[PDB]
Amino acid sequence: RTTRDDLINGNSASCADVIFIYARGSTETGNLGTLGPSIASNLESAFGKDGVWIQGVGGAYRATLGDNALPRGTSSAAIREMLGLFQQANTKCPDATLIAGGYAQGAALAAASIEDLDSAIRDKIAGTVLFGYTKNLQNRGRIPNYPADRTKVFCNTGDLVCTGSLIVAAPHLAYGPDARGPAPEFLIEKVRAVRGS
Repeated sequence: RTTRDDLINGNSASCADVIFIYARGSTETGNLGTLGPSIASNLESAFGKDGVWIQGVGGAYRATLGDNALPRGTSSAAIREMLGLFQQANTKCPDATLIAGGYAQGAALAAASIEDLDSAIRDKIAGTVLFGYTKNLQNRGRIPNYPADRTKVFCNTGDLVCTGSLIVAAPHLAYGPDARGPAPEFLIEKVRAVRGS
């Protein structure tokens, strides 16, 4: 439901083929928040419960509203936490295909983490979905150092965080349909394009 620590809890001797690392939005609960459980259930339907590990970014990522105003749209401590989870996935399960996602501050966190990641681990992330991407205008709809064909951004018309503001208006809270359908569809397509483990 809102807390999933499948990578931290998982046995290295029985690695999943696909590991999904997700960062929630500001003030959201657990480590998956409101959109992460919907994506997780559809990934489990596609790959099976034993085939995919879902891992939320918890620990030092507090998802504090005020940190949206920091230079990279989140805190340095939060970036260190998500970088550490990508490094743990790479170490624990070197043949797993990775996929990533984030909502709002969590989408800025996923973009900052992927930009800073060692290239050999970044290149294993077959697809990344970003909802309400707070650095959408600034980064021109891209994640630095990461290919456009592996990125999908969901930015609603009238969600002001997609157009360079930090104001929260009603379209920012309307990504439920996307998390239920097109975002898992994109992630499953990008994993099957390369394959699994």
